[PDB]
Amino acid sequence: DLNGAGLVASTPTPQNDAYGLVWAGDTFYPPTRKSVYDKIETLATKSGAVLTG
Amino acid sequence: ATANVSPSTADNTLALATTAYVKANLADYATLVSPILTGDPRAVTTSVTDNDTSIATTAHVRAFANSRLAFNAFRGGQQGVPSLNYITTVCQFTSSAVRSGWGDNFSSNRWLVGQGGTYYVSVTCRFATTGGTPPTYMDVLLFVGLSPTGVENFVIRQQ
Amino acid sequence: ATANVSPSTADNTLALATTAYVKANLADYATLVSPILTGDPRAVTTSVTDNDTSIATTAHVRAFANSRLAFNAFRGGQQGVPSLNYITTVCQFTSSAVRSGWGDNFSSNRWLVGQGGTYYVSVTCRFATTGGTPPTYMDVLLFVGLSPTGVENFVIRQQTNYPSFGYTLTWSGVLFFNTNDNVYLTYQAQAIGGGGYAVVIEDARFNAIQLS
Amino acid sequence: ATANVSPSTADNTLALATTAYVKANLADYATLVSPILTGDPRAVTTSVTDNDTSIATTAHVRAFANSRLAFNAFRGGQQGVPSLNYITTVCQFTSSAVRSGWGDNF
Amino acid sequence: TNYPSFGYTLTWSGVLFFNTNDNVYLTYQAQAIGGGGYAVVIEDARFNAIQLS
Amino acid sequence: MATSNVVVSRTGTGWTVDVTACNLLSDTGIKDFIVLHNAIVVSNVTYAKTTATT
Repeated sequence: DLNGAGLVASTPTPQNDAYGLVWAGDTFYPPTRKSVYDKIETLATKSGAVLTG
Repeated sequence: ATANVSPSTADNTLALATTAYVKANLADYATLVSPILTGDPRAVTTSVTDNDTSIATTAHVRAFANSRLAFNAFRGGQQGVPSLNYITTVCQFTSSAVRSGWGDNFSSNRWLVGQGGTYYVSVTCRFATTGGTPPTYMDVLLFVGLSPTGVENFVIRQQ
Repeated sequence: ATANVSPSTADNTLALATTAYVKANLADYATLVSPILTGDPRAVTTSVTDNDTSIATTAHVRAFANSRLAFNAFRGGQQGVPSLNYITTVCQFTSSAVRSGWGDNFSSNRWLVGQGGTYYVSVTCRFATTGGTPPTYMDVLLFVGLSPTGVENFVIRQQTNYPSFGYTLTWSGVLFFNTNDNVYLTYQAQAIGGGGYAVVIEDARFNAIQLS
Repeated sequence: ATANVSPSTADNTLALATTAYVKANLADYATLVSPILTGDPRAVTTSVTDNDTSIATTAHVRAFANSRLAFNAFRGGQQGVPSLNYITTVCQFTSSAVRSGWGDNF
Repeated sequence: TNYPSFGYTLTWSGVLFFNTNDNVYLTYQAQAIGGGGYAVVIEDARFNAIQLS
Repeated sequence: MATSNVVVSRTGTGWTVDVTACNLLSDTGIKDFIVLHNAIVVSNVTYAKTTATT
């Protein structure tokens, strides 16, 4: 706890942003869990999907 | 001061090693402080983005020198302007290349810069007229911008 | 040939060491000649100007490749051309930056070369006409000089029929320079036609990339 | 486990060496796995065209960086255009320089 | 240009791709309209390459 | 028990170290310390331990 258990290497920072055009050509950044959750909550399921609209 | 006859420096047996023997064997090995590496010294080649006190190999140096080209954008072919009268218009591109691992990206019309810094930018494009009666005069302004209507760096105007 | 049972390679006590033990311990250390380093070896980062057989690190390579830009100077705004009729005039600049540690310098109108050699130089200057009746003809000569009136390396001259809207002269190419050389950007202007006008220089950019 | 008094590290005599002496002497030498060189380490400067895991020196880096100029050619004076009518003509040159060691020629 | 008595200078800089052992040539095409008794001349020729890959 | 790295700037050889903040084990035989010279890990065998605090 005082010194440490390892050295975490530098990683590209995830961007919250929003699902859309900017996600089409990004081979360097990982999506944020919040954005992935925001986009996937508007998707129908394979079994027992309650479609609306 | 218990002593023994010094064995040969090549001895690899159970015979008792002497201090002079140990020093003679150590004289063949590189010290931590200012070693003189001869022959063909080799190490692990690091990533092109490595920026620390690790030894850089010749392959790493060549790769880093190669990755100096951030991006290249080449449009062959033709496209007509959507509107005249000094309306800022983005020129799209057809083919391109980007350096790998540095985060630079380039889509059909824009370059996402991987790392901020000093960049040597080169631009070239030809304007002509197709169809009808050619106009008697044409004035042209070229800009590199940070937005669809970016006017941050106006570079060349020709008539 | 006195002998003893070889202690373990981890032994670090008063036990007598054997030649086999010595070889076993030394087997994990690098030679002077042709050592194959494994893992994450580290070395000192020397000066950017260092040019000897010492090992160069990744940071050293990064710094050396970043210090290829000898100098870069930019002037925005308009400066009035003091004289027409192909009279040599030195371009003055408002902002400038130079690489550090090589002795390169940049004054208000001139570049002091810190390291002589091959340089890739690009020059861009915009000439326009303000006020009065614009000239019917505008001609511009550009030189890279070793003196304020120097004409040593002509680069480009251009003509236009509409100096009212202004136009830019751009060029890039390879030049040779020596140590402590004084490099100036010089221009000549000749306008025919119109009246009550003033010729102005703007968007001036002057930069060098060292090649050898 | 025969034992003897540990000799000094600086000793280079016929006295029997101990494991403690061996370890103390080895503490001053670089390991084969992840060493940290200190001071002014030197290595051999390889060929400018070398592209392997060989150690790159400062001189090698300088050579590779200033060898990026493949060639440069300049012609002074006037050359007459042989023909009009969009006939392609090769421009001649009077002076030229190329990098040496890569097979480049002008 | 409309005033060739002074002439005009064509300059350009950009990236190209070449293969090993290729023969690279600098070529030009020139057109003159009007006048008489003149000779077209090319001068101050500079042609160089900086390797990027 | 809570520990703390003891950093002291010294020159030479043949000197003592106060490691009361390190809270080392009372057992003298157990050399449960690591020496860091100029922020690089070095061998700790040269540092003989006499007292748990010195």
